[PDB]
Amino acid sequence: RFTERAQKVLALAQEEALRLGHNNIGTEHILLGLVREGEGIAAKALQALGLGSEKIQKEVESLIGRGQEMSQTIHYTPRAKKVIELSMDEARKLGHSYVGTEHILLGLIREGEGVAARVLNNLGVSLNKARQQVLQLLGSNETGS
Ligand SMILES: N=C(NCCC[C@H](N)C(=O)O)NP(=O)(O)O
Ligand SMILES: N=C(NCCC[C@H](N)C(=O)O)NP(=O)(O)O
Repeated sequence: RFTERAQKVLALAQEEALRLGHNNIGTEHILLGLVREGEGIAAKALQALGLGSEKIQKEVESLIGRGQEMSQTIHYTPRAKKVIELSMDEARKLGHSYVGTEHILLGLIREGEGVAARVLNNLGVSLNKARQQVLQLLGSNETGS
């Protein structure tokens, strides 16, 4: 149901929430996981849009701050859960049986709210346009399992 690289993104989302001392796995950690996974279609699409790993790291830490103490427990936020649910819908609508990193990215953009939306807004990203651009990239490339 998830590609191998989508599984890596979900691991890195949790990794980053712990590393930063946060008790939630939110949309901002999903975004960090997408860019830091560094190999999947989402990382390549984010990079094509001028959204690099170090920039996103700086924005999250600036907007939220660090917990100065690695967190003890971590649970997904309601919005992050909705992003993952939307990623399954996005994969379906594109004719994919497996949810890839790009479908998590499209779900995040489609949700269009939460901390990740503020990070993207700080980098001058219009979510509608980014959605259009991601879909243009997927329509230009073979991305099947
Ligand atoms: N860090 C967050 N959310 C904080 C938790 C929401 C909080 N319980 C509340 O009062 O809303 N990121 P996201 O974009 O919501 O996933
Ligand atoms: N569309 C993809 N990957 C192509 C298929 C990956 C393969 N189904 C697999 O099971 O890993 N996106 P991602 O960036 O690799 O998630």
